[PDB]
Amino acid sequence: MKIAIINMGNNVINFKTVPSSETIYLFKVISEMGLNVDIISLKNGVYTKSFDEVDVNDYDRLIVVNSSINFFGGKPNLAILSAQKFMAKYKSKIYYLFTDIRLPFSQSWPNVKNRPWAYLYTEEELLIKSPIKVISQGINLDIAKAAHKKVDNVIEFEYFPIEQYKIHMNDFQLSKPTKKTLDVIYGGSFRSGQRESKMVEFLFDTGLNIEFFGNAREKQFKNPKYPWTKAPVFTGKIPMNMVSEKNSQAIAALIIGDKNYNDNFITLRVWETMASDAVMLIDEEFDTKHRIINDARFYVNNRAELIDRVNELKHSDVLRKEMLSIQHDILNKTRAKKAEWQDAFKKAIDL
Ligand SMILES: O=c1ccn([C@@H]2O[C@H](COP(=O)(O)OP(=O)(O)O)[C@@H](O)[C@H]2O)c(=O)[nH]1
Ligand SMILES: [Mn+2]
Repeated sequence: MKIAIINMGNNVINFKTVPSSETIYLFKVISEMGLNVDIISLKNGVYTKSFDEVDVNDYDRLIVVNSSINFFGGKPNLAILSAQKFMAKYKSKIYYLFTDIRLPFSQSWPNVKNRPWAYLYTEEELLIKSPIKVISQGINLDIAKAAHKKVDNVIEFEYFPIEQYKIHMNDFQLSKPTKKTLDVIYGGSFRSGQRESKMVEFLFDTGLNIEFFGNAREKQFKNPKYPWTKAPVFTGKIPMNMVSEKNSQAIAALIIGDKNYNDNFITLRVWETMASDAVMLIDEEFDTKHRIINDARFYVNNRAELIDRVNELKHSDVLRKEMLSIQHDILNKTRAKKAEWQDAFKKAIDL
């Protein structure tokens, strides 16, 4: 049994970029559950083999991490092209890890054919015909199915909480008590404005000391429908393996998601936040049935409620520590099901 994992549209090297980091974490968690796996990327490296040094058919399973296949600017993105060429040569079923609703599987050919550099690729080299099984992080599968309507080879849809890998890593540990320097914190990208309303609601004009880390920038928030006066402090990106430490600098950390994540996706940030020294505060709309934690104190409906909840936490260190103790206990209950999680993953990739 030999497994190959690749990122469909981003180079994989180290932990400097999110797509590279997530691919390496997945490689590591799969290796830790008893499996011979290789990451195949553009070049040979600490964690990877090169597309041109291996034969895709030497592998029995091909796992693909979702990614955008948009060609920005006027140049051939080799990370996208080489990955799809690799996929096109594979004979067996391809397992597509769907962790972001904006990144469903799709063919790059339709786009490539109309580029000025189209002469560099043939339809045969890029058109992927192998059957595809979408492994969705969404438990309802409704979004995954709708997102993959324009694809015919996708013959299967199965749910699996992929991003729980954060807590199942062999080197994982809960964050320790940290000196507080912020009231509220949130880390992430602008996500092409797909979450602007929620970001403005909970992180702007709060009167609190809030930090927004990640690729997002203040100048990106300009939608007239979601006005604001005072923005949080944007500090820039940091490595994915430093996120829990960053979250721990605040009294509370926010959990929000795209509309379609609601009552469906339990994202990586849920675990990165729950494991941190910051109290996890969740937008009620994101998890209306309170599947993450059965304690309403961890949920807020709007800006006003967030402010009040944070004020309560700043006023009582006892309450803050009580809530942290509860969320850490809940996280431990899921960690206790590691073996079941691993077996479920193996079942998902037909092992
Ligand atoms: O500076 C940063 C900010 C965020 N992240 C990662 O980016 C994820 C958030 O991704 P996104 O902004 O797409 O939000 P999601 O839709 O996953 O909530 C976090 O969970 C972190 O793992 C990171 O590595 N560095
Ligand atoms: Mn995500």
